[PDB]
Amino acid sequence: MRCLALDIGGTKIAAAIVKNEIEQRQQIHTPRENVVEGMHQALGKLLADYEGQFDYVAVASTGIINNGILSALNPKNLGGLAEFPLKASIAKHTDKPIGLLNDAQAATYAEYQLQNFEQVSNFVFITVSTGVGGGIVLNQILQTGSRGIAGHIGHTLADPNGAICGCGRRGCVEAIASGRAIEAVSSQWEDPCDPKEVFERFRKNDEKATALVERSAKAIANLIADLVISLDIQKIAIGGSVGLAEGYLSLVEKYLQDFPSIYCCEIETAKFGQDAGLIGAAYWVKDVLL
Amino acid sequence: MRCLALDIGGTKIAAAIVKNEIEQRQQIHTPRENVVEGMHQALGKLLADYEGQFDYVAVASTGIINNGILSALNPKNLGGLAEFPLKASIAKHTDKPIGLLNDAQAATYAEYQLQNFEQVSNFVFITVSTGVGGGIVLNQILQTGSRGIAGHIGHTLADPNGAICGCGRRGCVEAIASGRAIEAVSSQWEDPCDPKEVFERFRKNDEKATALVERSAKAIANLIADLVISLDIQKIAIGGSVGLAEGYLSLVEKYLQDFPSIYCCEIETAKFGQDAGLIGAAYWVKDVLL
Ligand SMILES: Nc1ncnc2c1ncn2[C@@H]1O[C@H](COP(=O)(O)OP(=O)(O)O)[C@@H](O)[C@H]1O
Ligand SMILES: Nc1ncnc2c1ncn2[C@@H]1O[C@H](COP(=O)(O)OP(=O)(O)O)[C@@H](O)[C@H]1O
Ligand SMILES: CC(=O)N[C@H]1[C@@H](O)[C@H](O)[C@@H](COP(=O)(O)O)O[C@@H]1O
Ligand SMILES: CC(=O)N[C@H]1[C@@H](O)[C@H](O)[C@@H](COP(=O)(O)O)O[C@@H]1O
Ligand SMILES: [Zn+2]
Ligand SMILES: [Zn+2]
Repeated sequence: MRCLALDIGGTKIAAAIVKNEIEQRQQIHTPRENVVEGMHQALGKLLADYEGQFDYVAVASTGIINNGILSALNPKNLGGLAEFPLKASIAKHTDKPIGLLNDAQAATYAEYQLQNFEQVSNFVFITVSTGVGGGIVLNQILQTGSRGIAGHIGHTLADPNGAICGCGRRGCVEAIASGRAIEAVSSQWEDPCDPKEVFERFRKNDEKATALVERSAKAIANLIADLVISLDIQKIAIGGSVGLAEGYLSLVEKYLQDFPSIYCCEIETAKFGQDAGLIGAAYWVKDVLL
Repeated sequence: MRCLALDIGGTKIAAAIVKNEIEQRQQIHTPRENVVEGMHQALGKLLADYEGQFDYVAVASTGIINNGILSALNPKNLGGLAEFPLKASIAKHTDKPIGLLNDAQAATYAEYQLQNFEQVSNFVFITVSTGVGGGIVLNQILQTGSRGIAGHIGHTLADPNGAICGCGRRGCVEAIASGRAIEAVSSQWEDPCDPKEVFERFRKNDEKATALVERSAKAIANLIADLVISLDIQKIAIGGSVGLAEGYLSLVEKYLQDFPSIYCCEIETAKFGQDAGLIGAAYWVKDVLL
């Protein structure tokens, strides 16, 4: 009835109790150097700050999540960490059941619970956050796949002539549209800035920042097209701090109406924010303990 | 128990009885001019050549198939035909039940019946034929989607700087890897030839034909990668006359091993050939009459 939720990410490693709402939120510095020891200690402190306060642990986590292990498809999103015994480290601190699930899959399970269930049977949530991640609901069932890969739509093809992605594959969507991909360009400018800063020189109509935010949305627009015509998607919410940025969804919708109408789809802002992973894992774990 | 199967395509409009094997095959000229009248008359003749010989009709057909209508996503694959009352025209000639299904979805349902069902739960068949088509089995269930679009993987993104596709979208996989896409290049040569001819100047190591068959496989290789990492696919058979061409699958497998191993997948030749659509529709219709 009472859940300890963790949203492990590249930037955000959240934690919260989910009674039926979020409460007692925390938000640690997801470590970017000495990360193997750093994540053991963070999982230790957070597990201590809540002992006896929960009946199960629900972990939404960046990376492929499979038999308790976190395999980082893109190690650049984890300070270099290729792998991590996620469930084990957590079990060193509590006896309660522990469910684990990719972070984007957890959000898509959250956002899907706000949808008219027989108007919308195929659904996709797209986070444009640190990287680019997704989860795929088909016939109301969240897809995870036999290895927990299903949903890793940020490493589908964006441009066969584009940047090498941190995963080793050329031209991924993540390598072109992600917060990381934006920052790789905006740091090397004569007038450097971080992603949030790119979004405001964008609104002031700086050529450079607009060309860069457009490159990202046009790629996300193409991702949605691929999704619509491959799986017959009926609605797409997009989350993440770049996705939820102001004026971005409009730029996606704009680039999406260059496509034959058949590729179009209803797109909405994620209605759960930085708390979609927590809430998703909390409900998704609970519903596969029944 | 006795089925009249039709495989409607861009080049091939087949027909056959499926008792439990194919028999009495036919193979008409899929008309490329005056096609609306042409397809009514072909559906008339074939329905007459078999009256009383079947208990139901099963139609595998190129195009989105939805409430009896064939909507051509790419009208160039149908001699211009944007739409066709497929089921209606067939009902003008028999009282028996009539099931309809996209052609690539029908093949993927065939080929999937030859698979170890709990070694392989996510499966994809890719036809590299006139165009590029697919069907997606997830958790042993063939995906069609609420509008029969699911599987139209030939109109996912291949190159955002490539040819406009006959569907209206820039850079589709079909526009780069299909038999049509090959022929559009090999006709305009100083020494023109058809696709089959491209595959033999290829084997004799003609620069031009190799550059062209490589462009197609490298794109199919990228499609498989997208499929593996999006949906956690476990095996992929590829059919169609370009797919089944000799030395092509090897070129796909070759370009696929440039990818991080996580993107790799077991790939096999389709083991049903020009009869996968017929057999697929025949079994798939029968199993959704129970
Ligand atoms: N308010 C914001 N506006 C635009 N970009 C942001 C904003 N906040 C964070 N970002 C960028 O988004 C990325 C982090 O996304 P976020 O969802 O917060 O992290 P996580 O991947 O852990 O879920 C970073 O690249 C960051 O620069
Ligand atoms: N033996 C072959 N070898 C190479 N290419 C072929 C061969 N036969 C047909 N093609 C080409 O494949 C395309 C037709 O594929 P096919 O599966 O026969 O038709 P359909 O789309 O109706 O199922 C055409 O472009 C044709 O040029
Ligand atoms: C470590 C890793 O390879 N993660 C991949 C996904 O599994 C993840 O869901 C996505 C978004 O995660 P986020 O950006 O941290 O929110 O980023 C990456 O593509
Ligand atoms: C008319 C039309 O838009 N058809 C599309 C698909 O539905 C079809 O399955 C695929 C392969 O069909 P084939 O090449 O005729 O075998 O080609 C096209 O992309
Ligand atoms: Zn990648
Ligand atoms: Zn197309």
